[PDB]
Amino acid sequence: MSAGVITGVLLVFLLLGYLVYALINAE
Amino acid sequence: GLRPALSTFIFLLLITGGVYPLLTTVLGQWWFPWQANGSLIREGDTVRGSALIGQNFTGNGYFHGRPSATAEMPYNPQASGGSNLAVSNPELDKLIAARVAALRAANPDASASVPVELVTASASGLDNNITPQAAAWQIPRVAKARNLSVEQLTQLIAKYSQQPLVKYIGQPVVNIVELNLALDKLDE
Amino acid sequence: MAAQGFLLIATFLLVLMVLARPLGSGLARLINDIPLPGTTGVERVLFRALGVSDREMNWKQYLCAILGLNMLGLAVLFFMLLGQHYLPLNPQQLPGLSWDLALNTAVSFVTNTNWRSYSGETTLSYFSQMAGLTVQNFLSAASGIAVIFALIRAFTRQSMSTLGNAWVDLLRITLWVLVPVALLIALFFIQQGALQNFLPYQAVNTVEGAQQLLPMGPVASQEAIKMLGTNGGGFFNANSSHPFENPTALTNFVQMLAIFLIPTALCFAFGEVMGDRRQGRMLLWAMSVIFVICVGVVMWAEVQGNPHLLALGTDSSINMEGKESRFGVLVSSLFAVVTTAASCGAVIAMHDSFTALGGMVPMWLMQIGEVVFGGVGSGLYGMMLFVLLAVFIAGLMIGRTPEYLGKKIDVREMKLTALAILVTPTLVLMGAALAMMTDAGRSAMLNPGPHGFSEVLYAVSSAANNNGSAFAGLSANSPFWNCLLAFCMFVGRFGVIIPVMAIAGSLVSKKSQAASSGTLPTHGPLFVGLLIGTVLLVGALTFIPALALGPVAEYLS
Amino acid sequence: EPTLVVQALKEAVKKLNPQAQWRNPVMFIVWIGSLLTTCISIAMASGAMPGNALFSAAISGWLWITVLFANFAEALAEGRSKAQANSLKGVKKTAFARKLREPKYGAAADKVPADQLRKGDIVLVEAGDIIPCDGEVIEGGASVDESAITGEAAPVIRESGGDFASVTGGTRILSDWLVIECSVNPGETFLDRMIAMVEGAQRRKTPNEIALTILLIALTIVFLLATATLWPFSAWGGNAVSVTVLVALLVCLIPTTIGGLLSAIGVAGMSRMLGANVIATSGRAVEAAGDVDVLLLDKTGTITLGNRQASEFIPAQGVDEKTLADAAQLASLADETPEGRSIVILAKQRFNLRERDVQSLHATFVPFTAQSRMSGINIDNRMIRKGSVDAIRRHVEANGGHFPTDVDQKVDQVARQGATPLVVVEGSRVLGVIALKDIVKGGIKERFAQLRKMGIKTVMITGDNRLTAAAIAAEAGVDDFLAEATPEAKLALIRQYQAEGRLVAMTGDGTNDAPALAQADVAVAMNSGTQAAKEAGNMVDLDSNPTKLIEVVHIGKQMLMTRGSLTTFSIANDVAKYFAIIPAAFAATYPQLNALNIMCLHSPDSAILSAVIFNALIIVFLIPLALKGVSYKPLTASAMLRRNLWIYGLGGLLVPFIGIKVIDLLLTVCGLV
Ligand SMILES: CCCCCCCC/C=C/CCCCCCCC(=O)OC[C@H](COP(=O)(O)OCCN)OC(=O)CCCCCCCCCCCCCCC
Ligand SMILES: Nc1ncnc2c1ncn2[C@@H]1O[C@H](COP(=O)(O)OP(=O)(O)CP(=O)(O)O)[C@@H](O)[C@H]1O
Ligand SMILES: [K+]
Ligand SMILES: [K+]
Ligand SMILES: [Mg+2]
Repeated sequence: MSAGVITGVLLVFLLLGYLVYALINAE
Repeated sequence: GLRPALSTFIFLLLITGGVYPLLTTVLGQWWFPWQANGSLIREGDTVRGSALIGQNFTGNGYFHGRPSATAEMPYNPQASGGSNLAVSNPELDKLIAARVAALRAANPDASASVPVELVTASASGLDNNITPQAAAWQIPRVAKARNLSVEQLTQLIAKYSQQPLVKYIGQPVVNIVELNLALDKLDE
Repeated sequence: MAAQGFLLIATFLLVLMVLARPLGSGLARLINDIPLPGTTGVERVLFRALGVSDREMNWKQYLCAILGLNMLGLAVLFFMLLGQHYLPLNPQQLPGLSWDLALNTAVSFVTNTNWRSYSGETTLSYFSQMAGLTVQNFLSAASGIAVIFALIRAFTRQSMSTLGNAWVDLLRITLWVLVPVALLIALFFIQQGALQNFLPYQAVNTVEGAQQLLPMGPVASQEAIKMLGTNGGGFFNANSSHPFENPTALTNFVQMLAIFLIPTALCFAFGEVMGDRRQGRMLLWAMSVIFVICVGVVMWAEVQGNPHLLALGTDSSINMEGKESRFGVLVSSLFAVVTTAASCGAVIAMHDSFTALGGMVPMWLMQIGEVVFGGVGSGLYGMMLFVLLAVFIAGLMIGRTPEYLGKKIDVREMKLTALAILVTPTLVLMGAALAMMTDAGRSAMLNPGPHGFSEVLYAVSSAANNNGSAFAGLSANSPFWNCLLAFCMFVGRFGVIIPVMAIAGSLVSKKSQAASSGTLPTHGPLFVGLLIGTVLLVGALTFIPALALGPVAEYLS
Repeated sequence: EPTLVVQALKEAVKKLNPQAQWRNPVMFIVWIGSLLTTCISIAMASGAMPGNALFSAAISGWLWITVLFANFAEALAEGRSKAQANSLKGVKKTAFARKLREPKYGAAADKVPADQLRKGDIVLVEAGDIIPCDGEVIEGGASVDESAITGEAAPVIRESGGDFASVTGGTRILSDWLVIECSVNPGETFLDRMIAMVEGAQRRKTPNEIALTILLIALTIVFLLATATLWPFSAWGGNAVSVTVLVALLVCLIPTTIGGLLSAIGVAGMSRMLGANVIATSGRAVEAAGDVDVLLLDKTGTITLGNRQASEFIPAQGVDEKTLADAAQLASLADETPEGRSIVILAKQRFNLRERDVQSLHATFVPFTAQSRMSGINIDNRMIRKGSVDAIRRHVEANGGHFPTDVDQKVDQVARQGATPLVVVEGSRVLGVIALKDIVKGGIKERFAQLRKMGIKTVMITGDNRLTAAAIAAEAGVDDFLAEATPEAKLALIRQYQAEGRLVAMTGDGTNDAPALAQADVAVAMNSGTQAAKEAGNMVDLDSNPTKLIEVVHIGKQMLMTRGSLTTFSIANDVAKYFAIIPAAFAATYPQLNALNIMCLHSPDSAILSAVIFNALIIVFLIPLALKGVSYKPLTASAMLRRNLWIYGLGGLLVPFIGIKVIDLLLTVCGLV
């Protein structure tokens, strides 16, 4: 669990949360 | 309203867990006791095995079955494991090569092409079945070992065979346990 | 051989439909809250004694009832497995399961996965297998069938707010559909060589003089219900390849028929309850097409077997490695596709040993979502998710609003079905990434190379999809694997049932329009092929990169 | 045009901000992928990372071009809409206004700015001047030219106290004068409604749009997980794939095609709608119009030209023509409706004797009411009425009078001729029947021939006699009709159709059909219609031809067609793009997968480049398809699905194969990679 993979997993998690939030919403 | 949820769960628990297996066991032990007890083969007070579970045969005079990758020793019902080795895994190639060499060395009067059933392990590891072709491949070995005629040995192999009702739901299989026990019978 | 394999597929499907339509009619009666002939007299008192008062429930109450039953189920099974030593019918004095194994097993059988990271002839006792796993087989199958009951009710009912009664549905299902059918199947297995007794382990003094301890137990009861309810919970390590669990090829045929029996019957009942048999026939037609093509691919792949066998001096290249002699290569291929398409999990042939393609198609039948004669209840509402999605893209293409069986599918329904379709593959992909990123998750790979990743992927995909099959080479008895798979299975089942019940709740309230000129007929080869392509494109495009590094890489190697 | 392309390109550059992209998640993922790949490019070029820098720069650049082309499609659509809004806004300008002191015509009028006009004022417009604001005409009758709002130089009559008393601001009157009253406030005029339809920042997504967007988001989540988890898998199999290639794969698999073109499809839909002389306040009604199966027409003003003119007076028995026309004229004096005006004109041309002053008669005027369906005058101990057949029958029955048999025969004959027959009764004796014939408007009958081809049924709601209704029905070529139907019956018919699960569409004009217009789901409000009707109708037609809904359906269908088709296309595209990225991304970890490359591309770098280049260029190549829509043909549901899938489902499979190969060959010839 290097810094590269930490930030990579973080970005994936953030984009997934963004997409799920946009899916639940009618923006 | 949890009264229905608890009553329903306990009722189905009692039924499915106590009456269903109790009824099944009573009817099984009433109609099919032999099969329900495991189809054991008894010669006196000692159990010689089952007519479904396969023992490990290494003698020269017995018909050999498929190898078993089951835990500590081959054909061990306690573990009931199969050789999960994949096709690409070279360990499987190593085992197949060693098994081919062993069968070829023990079967000099047979064809070089070894039946694929005897070299590859089984799924459960307790496989007591080999196709009549496989069992027929190792005829001369047993014939020379027990001084039996090749005709009556084929007829014996043919006696303890089991063919499905329809040809395409399974394969013709030979019971190795019953076959070897009958072979001992005949030798006496 | 090809002729033989085609004959086998044809006979299987033929007898399957012949048995499916009758039970489909009975299940249809249960879907419309119409008691079975001659059962009305006893239901009156049973429900009176239990408190089930035929009070209709909305989607909230119904979902909460199913969830509560499953919660209590896993709590009880968890504590039963932990306190396995302080329970009767313990012929082998064995210790209770550890916290991780107890948790994983409880979630496995409640969640209708029956994933196994144990040996049932060493680990579990007779009581756990009788009162712990068998009960959850019944109740899990009944939970799935109750969910699809309510979904079909939502499709047939007009501007309503209820979905029936969950307690009545569970009771009726488990008492008249699962108990007698499974009783019939269990007695048949016993008559063909299955094991049904409570004796201690027998000692064998083998002919050639070795000590062989034989395991006993009530295997027939659990076998009938594990195959009927598509649980796949094996009594021993070898699941359906053990001679005691599957003694003859006749029992194997009946086991495959049992796996597909209820799913097919629930399609026939779906078509009959909606008042149009064409819909049920359509749904079955699509699942049958995908199933037959998959069986053909696996059959051919396993016939092609292993090239090394022929190079090493064998009769032929036929891949017998993880097969049995009772069932041929073709039978094992058919059972692989059946158990992995129906979400049964019952493995009669070690999938780890199948050829790369042979193990690819089963893996991918789990990954697509188990929508091809899928799990008991699970398969039909998964396929209904995929139908909604197809009807959406179809009506969208033709210029009309999405309409399936006259119920318009709008925004909220779309959110729910999208989330439901995302639950499973999200679990597969995330769990496989977590396993392949931790040392404890990678160390379980028995075979190196791409096939190791294939093992990890197969395990996580089967768990998330509630199939239960596993390559069986990966060692998942570790606490990390137990917890990961338990989480994946729990979320798969319940996080898919929640949005499905929401779909039902949103659909009861709507009305159904009549068959106008423009209404796209959802029955026929056009929509059959559209549904096939929908499930296949979405299924491929989701897992191609994962499958590329696993089975495909092993095939091209 | 060149100006609108450069302008839309400038706007696309200006939309690259993340705030603008926050609202579209499909392209927002592409924006962030592009951002991290250009960040990787600058960092690795500086020397902070290993690997080739120009490859990441090229990939990230083409990803920026992807977002730029998406915003270009969106901007071009909005620009082509905004230009139409500009033209209409230019037409909105008014020179001045003249307001009178008293409501009666002939008072003193003073010059007042048009902007200063408010609700309730009474303005006069003489020949030459233009209408200052919308409203209803209260006095006078004249023919105004609505070319400023409809683009047609054909004139249209506008009379006071009737269904044709609706004036639109901006028109030009040249034949006579008119006194109107502005019942609208600044900012709510009909001309501003077109701006509300076209201007952005207030056009929310339609229900279908939101559902499709949910679908695209669902897919984006799927592919995000697939590509994001590809890194640990390949990392175990050997050297991990570069994050640049993973972002390339992500943006390729994402439905960027339809993702970028969705907004453009909606905007284009509303531009095409305005271009077809239909003002739709919201695209929701336009989309709902595609699922309409029963059309509700209005006999007068919608299927007929309107303002039927009296032709002849027919006496029944023992009644002179003079007495009949005299009574009809007297009864029509209180009827400001065009029917009464035409009756009076006919009496003028027939006799033209005497003049009428209400004071000289000392009798109150009985106004015409849709509920009474009759009008009259109350002179000294004399009650005179005039109305429809059923209405006159009810009144004569309530007064103890009977209907002559020959009266019924003549009414039946006139109704068979297709003219709305009206009957006039003096006291307790029926004088005779009036012939109120009318001209059919537009090539209606020919059009319905193909309207019915797509399953839309036509029902003409009519308050005239059975036989006259049947006659015009025949000339109209409508499916079914209604006779002696009151406003509540028209509404009841929609209640009946709407209960069966059939969207009802009402093309009507008068105030009488206003509530029925509102009740129906879809509607077409004819510009030759009242303000109450228009405000209550989702779509306002300017050509005032009943088959405008044909155009509407075409557009709505096209909109949904384009949406779903581009979806099919995009997902099909993913397959081919897999065959380009899979063997290229893992060329250094699993060389075996190189045989899985079927397109026979040149090099892994170039394969992924061709994938990204195609992903970017196929948005520009589909811009015209998104703006013009899918030219679908009138087919059945199963055949239309067959055609749409055969074209786009297979296009999305084959197009990317040939396109990726074509781009790879271009890179291979140009020697770039
Ligand atoms: C893979 C990508 C794109 C795939 C595009 C392939 C589809 C192209 C369609 C070609 C058909 C031309 C036939 C030519 C005419 C022959 C005459 C005849 O006998 O027609 C019999 C039927 C007509 O149906 P029907 O009975 O008439 O309709 C009344 C019954 N409701 O054709 C058939 O076999 C139906 C076969 C079509 C099913 C194949 C669909 C594949 C999946 C579509 C893509 C899904 C997109 C995913 C969504 C995210
Ligand atoms: N000014 C008037 N004086 C007397 N009778 C009138 C009248 N205006 C209308 N009528 C009678 O009312 C009948 C039906 O009125 P109605 O308004 O319901 O249908 P309509 O033709 O007048 C408008 P539409 O049919 O398009 O709804 C007319 O056919 C006529 O017989
Ligand atoms: K299962
Ligand atoms: K199992
Ligand atoms: Mg009108």
